[PDB]
Amino acid sequence: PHRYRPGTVALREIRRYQKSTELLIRKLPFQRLVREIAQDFKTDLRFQSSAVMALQEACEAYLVGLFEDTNLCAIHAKRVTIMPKDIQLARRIRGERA
Amino acid sequence: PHRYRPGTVALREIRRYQKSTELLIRKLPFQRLVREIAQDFKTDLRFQSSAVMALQEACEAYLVGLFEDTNLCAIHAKRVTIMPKDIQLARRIRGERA
Amino acid sequence: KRHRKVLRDNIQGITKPAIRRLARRGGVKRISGLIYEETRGVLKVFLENVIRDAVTYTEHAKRKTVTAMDVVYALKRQGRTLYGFGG
Amino acid sequence: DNIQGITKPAIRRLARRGGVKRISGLIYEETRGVLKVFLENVIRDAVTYTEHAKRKTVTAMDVVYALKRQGRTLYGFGG
Amino acid sequence: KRSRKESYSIYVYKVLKQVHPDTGISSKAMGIMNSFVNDIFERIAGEASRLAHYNKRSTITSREIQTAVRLLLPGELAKHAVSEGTKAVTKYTSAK
Amino acid sequence: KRSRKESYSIYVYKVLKQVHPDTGISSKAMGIMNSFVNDIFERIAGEASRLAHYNKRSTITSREIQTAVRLLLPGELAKHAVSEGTKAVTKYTSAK
DNA sequence: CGTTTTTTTTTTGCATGTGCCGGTCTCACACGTGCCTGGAGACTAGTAAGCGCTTCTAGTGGCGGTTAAAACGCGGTAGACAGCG
DNA sequence: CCAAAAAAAAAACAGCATCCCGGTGCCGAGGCCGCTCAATTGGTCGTAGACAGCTCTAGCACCGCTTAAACGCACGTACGCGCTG
Repeated sequence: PHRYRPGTVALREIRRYQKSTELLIRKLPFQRLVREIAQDFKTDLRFQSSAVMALQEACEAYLVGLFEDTNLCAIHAKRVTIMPKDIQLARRIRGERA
Repeated sequence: PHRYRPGTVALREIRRYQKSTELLIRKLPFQRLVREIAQDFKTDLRFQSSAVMALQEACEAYLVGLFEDTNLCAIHAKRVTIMPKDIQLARRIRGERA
Repeated sequence: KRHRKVLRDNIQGITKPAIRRLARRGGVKRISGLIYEETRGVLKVFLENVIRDAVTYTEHAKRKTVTAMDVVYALKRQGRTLYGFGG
Repeated sequence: DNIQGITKPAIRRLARRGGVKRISGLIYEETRGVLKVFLENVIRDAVTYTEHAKRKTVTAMDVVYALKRQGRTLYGFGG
Repeated sequence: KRSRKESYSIYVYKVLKQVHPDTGISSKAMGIMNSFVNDIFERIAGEASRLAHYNKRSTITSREIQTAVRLLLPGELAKHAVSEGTKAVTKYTSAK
Repeated sequence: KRSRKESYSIYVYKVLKQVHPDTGISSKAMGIMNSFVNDIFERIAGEASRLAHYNKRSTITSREIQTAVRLLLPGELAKHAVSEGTKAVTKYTSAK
């Protein structure tokens, strides 16, 4: 059978998704996750469909930006594999992390 | 014939200098480097010695802060010697440079 | 009053292949395991911090419905300003 | 020409408060180009406040607004 | 003669004469405490403003201050503040 | 009927036909270009407000709108933004 | 098996920093005056928003089906990581 | 020279997926219309800020002396760095 080398399909996926702009979280789980969290402050809140799309645009971008910052810290420890220690770092410099 | 081991004095200078609050750049060589650059935007300018002081405070404090992150980026690389690529990285993530 | 729905734990709804696609866009070639629940940690703190602020906006406006526009006054307040939902 | 005045032993002392033990000699160079870039940004804007007041003496209060502009708020001089 | 520069120094001396009343304060610190007051002043009045301005209002009340103090101050700092503000207002109106 | 939502998108269509005639736009994109102007307005107007406030002045003139537009925009957008801003002022003061 | 080892604990001597006793000096906190302008007060005036009523947007929830995405396991490539010079 | 051999490489064939095509469909762009309200015109009135004048604060210049700091060099240690399993 046919078999690409580890990394090969990882490259094509990068190129494939960097190219596009469409959301890569499933909008339902997200909504439930947004609702679930929304409750903690006050229960029984209604959300415009733009409001849950507003958050899902904000979050997906922030994280794609975090994975850029994170991928450098990893290459900067001479590695290719991103890790916890990289997202912790990125956030620390960023000052999101005390 | 007494000598200290490459590092055990740096650590004494660290210990010491954090503990204190005095301006670690000499006041004239700075006050000139304030004037020198300032003449590039407009010539014939004066400065309230307080507003010189203001710039030293903010510039020393800035670099103090940057060295901390650059220190963190160099530890992250299995190092204790900081390098230029550890400044370059901590600014890139800080969003100061591209 | 009250009606159908009380909370749940949708945290695990962030499929591994979802976080993987974010990182693939974020230029990442290889991803540790410890990654996917690390991200679930941060993403959760993000929304808590946005939605706290957005909920604070709705409560000022004495609505019970959170708008698109409540999210935006918060997201901006949290220095992450968004273009494409008004304001 | 006056750039250096920020001495190699001066940078050393900053980094030691920055929690640094061992420093590449390549860094003393790097630090100057950074510090220059910071004062440019801050000065430029700080004069822009002076030239809009129409003074020729730059004031503590001109730097304070320009740092506060750059995200860098400075408690201690006016405010 | 001079300018006529308004600080907060007399008010910070009394809040010092109310918490650690033995310990005095250097003038460099007093300009810092001064700069501190004016910053959160500017932040709250700034957020309070934009709340009113997003809700089509021509007045900032107790209620827009509060909602700034909520967003701005984190966890337990906000709480004690909201209460000291609420108490301050209730204790004011009820006094005379 | 529905009550009014004032937007900058009629001017953005014209300015689009100015710069690229036969190029169109999407609703979303037009929503973005909307946000863009608001942000900027709020930025520029905001810095200018400070400039009045800082120099003990009541009225914002185009000199404050200039001193602002320098501080905020980068070098080569600032130059050009300062250009178009002086041009529109000299053509209005003459044309009037 | 009891020989070379490193080399891991042990005094060993050593140097700074931290005082805690002294002691002297200076200028900046601290507080006092005198006057001036910024907050107090009482009255007026106008409309912001609080309140009650209505409109009807749009936000919810449930179905049922299609099939795209989630999941899980196996296998081996390759990258992390330690060791060492 | 003529072996390795192993390593390192080149390309040859074979296979998989993405790119760009016309053929198809619909809905959102784009425009036109008719109407409401917000921008304009005109006039009035009150003061913001410009201007001239003067006061005098504080910023600039220089100077000579007393070290505190910068510089400089030297020696070797510990750490950066590659290579490998």
